[PDB]
Amino acid sequence: LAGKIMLQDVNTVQLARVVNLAVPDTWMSLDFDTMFKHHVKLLPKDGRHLNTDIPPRMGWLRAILRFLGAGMAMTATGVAVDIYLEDIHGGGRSLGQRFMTWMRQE
Amino acid sequence: PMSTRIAEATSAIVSKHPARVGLPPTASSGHGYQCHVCSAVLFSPLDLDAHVASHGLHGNMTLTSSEIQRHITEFISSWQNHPIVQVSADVENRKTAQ
Amino acid sequence: AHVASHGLHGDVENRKTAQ
Amino acid sequence: AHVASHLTSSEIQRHITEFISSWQNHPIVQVSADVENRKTAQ
Amino acid sequence: VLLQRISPLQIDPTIISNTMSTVSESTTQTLSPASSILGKLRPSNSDFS
Amino acid sequence: VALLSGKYPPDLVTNVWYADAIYPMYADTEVFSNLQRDVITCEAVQTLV
Amino acid sequence: LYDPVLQKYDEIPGLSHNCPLWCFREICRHISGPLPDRAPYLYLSAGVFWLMSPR
Ligand SMILES: [Zn+2]
Ligand SMILES: [Zn+2]
Repeated sequence: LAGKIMLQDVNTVQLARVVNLAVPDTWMSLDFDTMFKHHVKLLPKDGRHLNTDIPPRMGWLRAILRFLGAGMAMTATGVAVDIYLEDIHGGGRSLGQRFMTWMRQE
Repeated sequence: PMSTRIAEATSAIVSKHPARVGLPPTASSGHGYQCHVCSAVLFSPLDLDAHVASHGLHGNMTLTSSEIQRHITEFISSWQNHPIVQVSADVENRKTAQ
Repeated sequence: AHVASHGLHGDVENRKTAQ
Repeated sequence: AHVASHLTSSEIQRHITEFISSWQNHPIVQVSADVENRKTAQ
Repeated sequence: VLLQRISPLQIDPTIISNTMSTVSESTTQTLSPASSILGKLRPSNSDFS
Repeated sequence: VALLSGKYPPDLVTNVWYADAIYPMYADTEVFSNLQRDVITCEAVQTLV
Repeated sequence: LYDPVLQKYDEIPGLSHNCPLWCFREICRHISGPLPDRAPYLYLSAGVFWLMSPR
Protein backbone atom coordinates (compact mmCIF):
# COMPACT_ATOMS: atom_id res chain seq x y z
CA LEU A 1 0.00 0.00 0.00
CA ALA A 2 2.97 2.32 0.53
CA GLY A 3 4.30 1.57 -2.95
CA LYS A 4 0.75 2.15 -4.19
CA ILE A 5 0.27 5.51 -2.47
CA MET A 6 3.62 6.76 -3.80
CA LEU A 7 2.23 6.60 -7.32
CA GLN A 8 -1.57 6.70 -7.84
CA ASP A 9 -3.63 9.84 -8.34
CA VAL A 10 -5.61 10.73 -5.24
CA ASN A 11 -9.19 11.99 -5.50
CA THR A 12 -9.80 15.73 -5.17
CA VAL A 13 -11.70 15.66 -1.86
CA GLN A 14 -9.04 13.49 -0.18
CA LEU A 15 -6.16 15.89 -0.90
CA ALA A 16 -7.50 18.32 1.72
CA ARG A 17 -5.44 16.34 4.24
CA VAL A 18 -2.03 17.77 3.32
CA VAL A 19 -3.36 21.26 3.94
CA ASN A 20 -5.99 20.40 6.61
CA LEU A 21 -8.97 21.57 4.60
CA ALA A 22 -12.45 20.08 4.97
CA VAL A 23 -15.75 20.34 3.16
CA PRO A 24 -18.14 22.34 5.37
CA ASP A 25 -21.34 20.64 6.49
CA THR A 26 -23.36 23.40 4.81
CA TRP A 27 -22.38 21.84 1.47
CA MET A 28 -23.81 18.43 2.38
CA SER A 29 -27.28 19.16 1.01
CA LEU A 30 -25.83 20.50 -2.23
CA ASP A 31 -23.83 18.68 -4.86
CA PHE A 32 -20.13 19.47 -4.94
CA ASP A 33 -18.53 16.65 -6.94
CA THR A 34 -19.65 17.82 -10.39
CA MET A 35 -18.60 21.37 -9.50
CA PHE A 36 -15.13 20.13 -8.60
CA LYS A 37 -14.84 17.94 -11.69
CA HIS A 38 -16.23 20.39 -14.24
CA HIS A 39 -16.76 23.96 -13.05
CA VAL A 40 -13.51 24.90 -11.30
CA LYS A 41 -10.85 24.19 -13.91
CA LEU A 42 -7.33 25.43 -14.52
CA LEU A 43 -5.63 26.83 -17.67
CA PRO A 44 -7.95 29.79 -18.31
CA LYS A 45 -9.85 31.04 -21.35
CA ASP A 46 -7.19 33.62 -22.20
CA GLY A 47 -4.65 30.82 -22.64
CA ARG A 48 -1.45 30.35 -20.69
CA HIS A 49 -0.13 33.17 -18.53
CA LEU A 50 3.01 31.33 -17.21
CA ASN A 51 1.64 31.82 -13.70
CA THR A 52 -0.66 28.95 -14.64
CA ASP A 53 1.73 26.04 -15.22
CA ILE A 54 2.32 23.28 -12.69
CA PRO A 55 5.10 20.67 -13.15
CA PRO A 56 4.18 16.99 -13.59
CA ARG A 57 5.84 16.37 -10.24
CA MET A 58 3.87 17.87 -7.28
CA GLY A 59 0.56 17.98 -9.15
CA TRP A 60 -1.48 17.98 -5.92
CA LEU A 61 -1.62 21.78 -6.18
CA ARG A 62 -4.25 21.34 -8.90
CA ALA A 63 -6.53 19.53 -6.44
CA ILE A 64 -6.07 22.13 -3.70
CA LEU A 65 -6.66 24.94 -6.22
CA ARG A 66 -9.93 23.09 -6.98
CA PHE A 67 -11.04 23.68 -3.36
CA LEU A 68 -9.82 27.25 -3.66
CA GLY A 69 -11.82 28.13 -6.77
CA ALA A 70 -14.92 26.33 -5.53
CA GLY A 71 -14.82 28.19 -2.23
CA MET A 72 -14.52 31.38 -4.27
CA ALA A 73 -17.59 30.31 -6.25
CA MET A 74 -19.68 29.44 -3.20
CA THR A 75 -18.89 32.52 -1.08
CA ALA A 76 -20.47 34.83 -3.66
CA THR A 77 -24.19 35.45 -3.61
CA GLY A 78 -26.19 34.58 -6.67
CA VAL A 79 -25.62 31.56 -8.86
CA ALA A 80 -22.56 29.36 -8.87
CA VAL A 81 -20.28 30.69 -11.57
CA ASP A 82 -17.63 29.08 -13.80
CA ILE A 83 -14.23 30.30 -12.59
CA TYR A 84 -10.90 30.04 -14.42
CA LEU A 85 -7.41 30.41 -12.98
CA GLU A 86 -5.72 33.81 -13.28
CA ASP A 87 -2.14 34.64 -12.30
CA ILE A 88 -0.54 33.28 -9.13
CA HIS A 89 2.48 35.68 -8.96
CA GLY A 90 4.96 33.09 -7.72
CA GLY A 91 4.60 30.21 -10.08
CA GLY A 92 4.04 26.57 -9.25
CA ARG A 93 7.67 26.54 -8.14
CA SER A 94 7.19 29.20 -5.46
CA LEU A 95 3.81 27.82 -4.39
CA GLY A 96 5.25 24.32 -4.00
CA GLN A 97 8.27 25.61 -2.09
CA ARG A 98 6.12 27.64 0.33
CA PHE A 99 3.69 24.73 0.81
CA MET A 100 6.62 22.40 1.57
CA THR A 101 8.03 25.10 3.87
CA TRP A 102 4.86 25.11 5.96
CA MET A 103 4.62 21.31 5.83
CA ARG A 104 8.08 21.19 7.43
CA GLN A 105 6.37 22.12 10.73
CA GLU A 106 2.67 21.30 10.99
CA PRO B 1 -51.60 36.32 1.27
CA MET B 2 -48.45 34.37 0.53
CA SER B 3 -49.10 33.34 -3.09
CA THR B 4 -49.08 36.97 -4.23
CA ARG B 5 -45.67 37.48 -2.60
CA ILE B 6 -44.12 34.30 -4.00
CA ALA B 7 -45.60 35.15 -7.43
CA GLU B 8 -44.01 38.61 -7.26
CA ALA B 9 -40.74 36.91 -6.32
CA THR B 10 -41.04 34.64 -9.38
CA SER B 11 -41.75 37.63 -11.62
CA ALA B 12 -38.75 39.43 -10.14
CA ILE B 13 -36.35 36.53 -10.64
CA VAL B 14 -37.57 35.46 -14.11
CA SER B 15 -38.47 38.72 -15.91
CA LYS B 16 -35.89 41.40 -16.67
CA HIS B 17 -37.63 41.78 -20.07
CA PRO B 18 -35.04 40.06 -22.33
CA ALA B 19 -38.07 38.81 -24.26
CA ARG B 20 -37.51 37.96 -27.92
CA VAL B 21 -39.36 39.72 -30.74
CA GLY B 22 -39.42 39.03 -34.45
CA LEU B 23 -38.34 42.17 -36.31
CA PRO B 24 -35.46 43.51 -38.37
CA PRO B 25 -32.97 45.06 -35.94
CA THR B 26 -32.95 48.83 -36.09
CA ALA B 27 -30.50 51.38 -34.71
CA SER B 28 -33.30 53.10 -32.78
CA SER B 29 -35.13 50.20 -31.08
CA GLY B 30 -32.23 48.78 -29.11
CA HIS B 31 -32.14 47.75 -25.46
CA GLY B 32 -28.78 49.46 -25.02
CA TYR B 33 -30.15 52.94 -25.73
CA GLN B 34 -27.26 54.80 -24.07
CA CYS B 35 -24.49 52.63 -22.66
CA HIS B 36 -22.86 54.82 -20.06
CA VAL B 37 -19.20 54.69 -21.02
CA CYS B 38 -19.33 55.35 -24.77
CA SER B 39 -23.02 55.59 -25.96
CA ALA B 40 -23.38 52.63 -28.33
CA VAL B 41 -26.11 50.04 -28.89
CA LEU B 42 -25.94 46.24 -28.62
CA PHE B 43 -29.63 45.10 -28.65
CA SER B 44 -29.45 42.76 -25.64
CA PRO B 45 -29.00 43.08 -21.86
CA LEU B 46 -26.28 40.41 -21.64
CA ASP B 47 -24.10 42.13 -24.25
CA LEU B 48 -24.99 45.50 -22.71
CA ASP B 49 -23.69 44.58 -19.27
CA ALA B 50 -20.73 42.79 -20.87
CA HIS B 51 -20.06 46.16 -22.53
CA VAL B 52 -20.35 47.96 -19.18
CA ALA B 53 -18.03 45.44 -17.50
CA SER B 54 -15.41 45.03 -20.25
CA HIS B 55 -14.42 48.71 -20.24
CA GLY B 56 -13.49 48.25 -16.61
CA LEU B 57 -10.08 46.67 -16.20
CA HIS B 58 -9.97 43.08 -15.01
CA GLY B 59 -7.76 43.58 -11.97
CA ASN B 60 -10.31 46.04 -10.57
CA MET B 61 -13.18 43.53 -10.64
CA THR B 62 -15.20 43.90 -7.45
CA LEU B 63 -18.46 42.08 -6.84
CA THR B 64 -21.45 44.39 -6.63
CA SER B 65 -25.19 44.42 -7.35
CA SER B 66 -24.83 44.82 -11.13
CA GLU B 67 -22.17 42.09 -11.17
CA ILE B 68 -24.70 39.77 -9.52
CA GLN B 69 -27.52 40.85 -11.86
CA ARG B 70 -25.47 40.00 -14.98
CA HIS B 71 -25.16 36.37 -13.85
CA ILE B 72 -28.87 36.40 -12.95
CA THR B 73 -29.83 37.53 -16.47
CA GLU B 74 -27.48 35.02 -18.14
CA PHE B 75 -28.84 32.20 -15.96
CA ILE B 76 -32.50 33.01 -16.66
CA SER B 77 -31.74 33.49 -20.38
CA SER B 78 -30.23 30.00 -20.73
CA TRP B 79 -33.04 28.48 -18.65
CA GLN B 80 -35.71 30.04 -20.86
CA ASN B 81 -33.60 28.98 -23.86
CA HIS B 82 -34.05 25.30 -22.89
CA PRO B 83 -36.82 23.78 -25.10
CA ILE B 84 -38.59 21.37 -22.71
CA VAL B 85 -39.49 24.38 -20.56
CA GLN B 86 -40.07 26.50 -23.67
CA VAL B 87 -43.04 24.24 -24.46
CA SER B 88 -44.59 22.99 -21.21
CA ALA B 89 -47.69 23.40 -19.06
CA ASP B 90 -48.58 22.35 -15.52
CA VAL B 91 -52.38 22.28 -15.82
CA GLU B 92 -54.98 21.39 -18.44
CA ASN B 93 -56.70 23.79 -20.84
CA ARG B 94 -60.14 22.12 -21.53
CA LYS B 95 -58.85 20.86 -24.90
CA THR B 96 -55.96 18.60 -23.87
CA ALA B 97 -58.09 17.23 -21.03
CA GLN B 98 -60.97 16.59 -23.43
CA ALA C 1 -23.45 53.42 -10.78
CA HIS C 2 -25.15 51.78 -7.79
CA VAL C 3 -28.15 54.08 -8.36
CA ALA C 4 -28.21 53.32 -12.10
CA SER C 5 -28.20 49.56 -11.47
CA HIS C 6 -31.49 49.87 -9.51
CA GLY C 7 -33.24 51.25 -12.59
CA LEU C 8 -31.33 49.17 -15.10
CA HIS C 9 -32.07 45.80 -13.47
CA GLY C 10 -35.76 46.32 -12.71
CA ASP C 11 -7.26 81.67 -30.35
CA VAL C 12 -6.82 81.79 -34.12
CA GLU C 13 -6.75 77.98 -34.37
CA ASN C 14 -9.95 77.47 -32.36
CA ARG C 15 -11.75 80.20 -34.32
CA LYS C 16 -10.68 78.64 -37.64
CA THR C 17 -11.89 75.28 -36.30
CA ALA C 18 -15.28 76.67 -35.28
CA GLN C 19 -15.54 78.49 -38.61
CA ALA D 1 4.82 54.75 -14.26
CA HIS D 2 3.48 52.21 -11.76
CA VAL D 3 2.26 49.80 -14.47
CA ALA D 4 5.60 50.23 -16.26
CA SER D 5 7.33 49.41 -12.97
CA HIS D 6 5.31 46.19 -13.10
CA LEU D 7 6.34 37.53 -20.12
CA THR D 8 8.82 34.73 -19.39
CA SER D 9 8.83 32.15 -16.62
CA SER D 10 9.50 32.98 -12.99
CA GLU D 11 12.92 31.34 -12.82
CA ILE D 12 13.92 33.32 -15.91
CA GLN D 13 12.80 36.64 -14.39
CA ARG D 14 14.79 35.72 -11.27
CA HIS D 15 17.89 35.04 -13.39
CA ILE D 16 17.48 38.29 -15.37
CA THR D 17 17.00 40.40 -12.24
CA GLU D 18 19.98 38.76 -10.53
CA PHE D 19 22.14 39.43 -13.61
CA ILE D 20 21.13 43.09 -13.81
CA SER D 21 21.52 43.55 -10.04
CA SER D 22 25.01 42.05 -10.32
CA TRP D 23 26.03 44.38 -13.16
CA GLN D 24 24.03 47.32 -11.80
CA ASN D 25 26.53 49.53 -9.93
CA HIS D 26 29.67 47.96 -11.37
CA PRO D 27 32.15 50.64 -12.51
CA ILE D 28 31.83 49.71 -16.19
CA VAL D 29 28.41 51.38 -16.73
CA GLN D 30 28.95 54.56 -14.69
CA VAL D 31 29.91 57.80 -16.44
CA SER D 32 31.05 61.37 -15.67
CA ALA D 33 33.45 61.02 -12.74
CA ASP D 34 35.71 63.62 -11.10
CA VAL D 35 39.39 64.51 -10.91
CA GLU D 36 41.15 63.24 -7.80
CA ASN D 37 43.60 66.07 -6.91
CA ARG D 38 46.34 63.50 -7.31
CA LYS D 39 49.48 65.21 -5.80
CA THR D 40 51.25 61.81 -6.03
CA ALA D 41 52.22 59.58 -9.00
CA GLN D 42 54.66 62.17 -10.23
CA VAL E 1 -18.79 59.59 -34.43
CA LEU E 2 -21.15 60.25 -37.37
CA LEU E 3 -19.99 56.91 -38.76
CA GLN E 4 -20.44 55.20 -35.38
CA ARG E 5 -24.08 56.31 -35.39
CA ILE E 6 -24.60 54.60 -38.77
CA SER E 7 -22.32 51.56 -39.11
CA PRO E 8 -23.93 48.13 -38.61
CA LEU E 9 -20.94 46.16 -37.36
CA GLN E 10 -19.96 46.06 -33.71
CA ILE E 11 -16.36 45.19 -32.92
CA ASP E 12 -16.36 42.42 -30.31
CA PRO E 13 -12.89 41.43 -29.03
CA THR E 14 -14.12 38.02 -27.83
CA ILE E 15 -13.79 36.33 -31.24
CA ILE E 16 -9.98 36.39 -31.34
CA SER E 17 -9.70 35.23 -27.71
CA ASN E 18 -12.25 32.43 -28.12
CA THR E 19 -10.44 31.19 -31.21
CA MET E 20 -6.96 31.46 -29.66
CA SER E 21 -8.10 29.44 -26.65
CA THR E 22 -8.21 26.45 -29.05
CA VAL E 23 -4.40 26.12 -29.40
CA SER E 24 -2.65 22.92 -28.31
CA GLU E 25 0.68 23.57 -26.59
CA SER E 26 2.69 21.31 -24.34
CA THR E 27 3.16 23.58 -21.21
CA THR E 28 6.68 22.18 -20.58
CA GLN E 29 7.89 25.24 -22.39
CA THR E 30 8.67 28.82 -21.45
CA LEU E 31 7.70 30.28 -24.83
CA SER E 32 3.97 30.92 -25.38
CA PRO E 33 3.09 32.16 -28.89
CA ALA E 34 -0.68 32.31 -28.30
CA SER E 35 -0.20 34.24 -25.08
CA SER E 36 2.25 36.48 -26.95
CA ILE E 37 -0.55 37.15 -29.47
CA LEU E 38 -3.01 37.98 -26.69
CA GLY E 39 -0.67 40.11 -24.57
CA LYS E 40 0.58 41.87 -27.70
CA LEU E 41 -2.73 42.69 -29.39
CA ARG E 42 -4.61 43.36 -26.10
CA PRO E 43 -8.11 42.86 -27.58
CA SER E 44 -9.84 43.79 -24.31
CA ASN E 45 -9.59 47.56 -24.84
CA SER E 46 -12.34 49.79 -26.20
CA ASP E 47 -12.08 52.91 -28.42
CA PHE E 48 -11.56 51.85 -32.04
CA SER E 49 -12.18 55.42 -33.11
CA VAL F 1 -7.50 44.00 -34.01
CA ALA F 2 -10.47 45.79 -35.61
CA LEU F 3 -9.63 44.06 -38.88
CA LEU F 4 -9.31 40.67 -37.18
CA SER F 5 -12.54 41.07 -35.20
CA GLY F 6 -15.90 42.32 -36.43
CA LYS F 7 -19.45 41.00 -36.54
CA TYR F 8 -22.97 42.01 -37.52
CA PRO F 9 -26.14 41.95 -35.45
CA PRO F 10 -27.27 38.33 -35.50
CA ASP F 11 -30.11 38.48 -38.06
CA LEU F 12 -30.06 41.81 -39.87
CA VAL F 13 -31.52 43.25 -43.06
CA THR F 14 -29.45 46.04 -44.57
CA ASN F 15 -32.11 48.16 -46.27
CA VAL F 16 -34.08 48.42 -43.02
CA TRP F 17 -30.85 49.19 -41.12
CA TYR F 18 -29.72 52.00 -43.42
CA ALA F 19 -33.28 53.30 -43.89
CA ASP F 20 -33.43 53.84 -40.15
CA ALA F 21 -29.88 55.15 -39.79
CA ILE F 22 -29.74 57.73 -42.61
CA TYR F 23 -33.10 59.40 -41.85
CA PRO F 24 -32.23 62.07 -39.18
CA MET F 25 -29.10 63.30 -40.96
CA TYR F 26 -31.27 64.06 -43.98
CA ALA F 27 -33.99 65.55 -41.80
CA ASP F 28 -31.17 67.96 -40.99
CA THR F 29 -30.86 70.77 -43.54
CA GLU F 30 -27.62 72.53 -42.57
CA VAL F 31 -26.00 71.71 -45.93
CA PHE F 32 -28.10 74.20 -47.90
CA SER F 33 -27.01 77.20 -45.83
CA ASN F 34 -23.30 76.85 -46.64
CA LEU F 35 -23.92 77.56 -50.33
CA GLN F 36 -25.04 81.13 -49.60
CA ARG F 37 -21.83 81.59 -47.62
CA ASP F 38 -19.95 80.32 -50.69
CA VAL F 39 -21.80 82.92 -52.79
CA ILE F 40 -20.83 85.81 -50.57
CA THR F 41 -17.23 84.57 -50.26
CA CYS F 42 -16.83 84.59 -54.06
CA GLU F 43 -18.65 87.92 -54.41
CA ALA F 44 -16.46 89.43 -51.69
CA VAL F 45 -13.14 88.38 -53.23
CA GLN F 46 -14.27 89.60 -56.66
CA THR F 47 -15.46 92.98 -55.39
CA LEU F 48 -12.25 93.30 -53.38
CA VAL F 49 -10.07 92.95 -56.45
CA LEU G 1 -34.72 45.34 4.68
CA TYR G 2 -33.70 45.57 1.02
CA ASP G 3 -33.21 42.37 -0.96
CA PRO G 4 -30.27 42.95 -3.35
CA VAL G 5 -31.34 40.38 -5.95
CA LEU G 6 -35.12 40.87 -5.88
CA GLN G 7 -34.61 44.68 -5.66
CA LYS G 8 -37.50 45.21 -3.24
CA TYR G 9 -38.36 45.57 0.42
CA ASP G 10 -39.44 42.37 2.13
CA GLU G 11 -42.91 42.15 3.68
CA ILE G 12 -41.84 40.40 6.85
CA PRO G 13 -44.16 42.25 9.26
CA GLY G 14 -42.63 44.40 11.94
CA LEU G 15 -41.99 43.65 15.59
CA SER G 16 -45.18 45.52 16.57
CA HIS G 17 -47.35 42.79 15.01
CA ASN G 18 -46.38 39.48 16.60
CA CYS G 19 -48.52 37.62 19.11
CA PRO G 20 -45.81 35.91 21.26
CA LEU G 21 -43.97 39.05 22.36
CA TRP G 22 -47.34 40.48 23.40
CA CYS G 23 -48.22 37.37 25.41
CA PHE G 24 -44.71 37.32 26.90
CA ARG G 25 -45.01 40.99 27.90
CA GLU G 26 -48.47 40.63 29.42
CA ILE G 27 -47.68 37.46 31.36
CA CYS G 28 -44.52 39.07 32.78
CA ARG G 29 -46.46 42.22 33.73
CA HIS G 30 -49.28 40.30 35.41
CA ILE G 31 -46.85 38.00 37.22
CA SER G 32 -44.88 40.98 38.55
CA GLY G 33 -47.78 43.17 39.65
CA PRO G 34 -47.04 45.55 42.53
CA LEU G 35 -43.45 44.28 42.82
CA PRO G 36 -40.64 46.65 41.77
CA ASP G 37 -38.60 43.73 40.44
CA ARG G 38 -40.05 42.60 37.16
CA ALA G 39 -38.52 39.29 36.12
CA PRO G 40 -40.46 36.07 36.79
CA TYR G 41 -37.36 34.03 37.57
CA LEU G 42 -33.58 34.39 37.63
CA TYR G 43 -31.26 31.82 36.07
CA LEU G 44 -28.11 31.06 37.97
CA SER G 45 -25.97 28.36 36.36
CA ALA G 46 -26.67 25.75 39.05
CA GLY G 47 -30.36 26.37 39.74
CA VAL G 48 -32.95 29.05 39.23
CA PHE G 49 -34.17 31.68 41.67
CA TRP G 50 -37.90 32.30 41.71
CA LEU G 51 -40.10 35.32 42.44
CA MET G 52 -42.27 35.57 45.55
CA SER G 53 -45.54 36.36 43.83
CA PRO G 54 -48.54 34.41 45.18
CA ARG G 55 -49.80 33.81 41.62
ZN1 LIG H 1 -20.53 52.22 -23.43
ZN1 LIG I 1 -28.68 52.17 -4.06
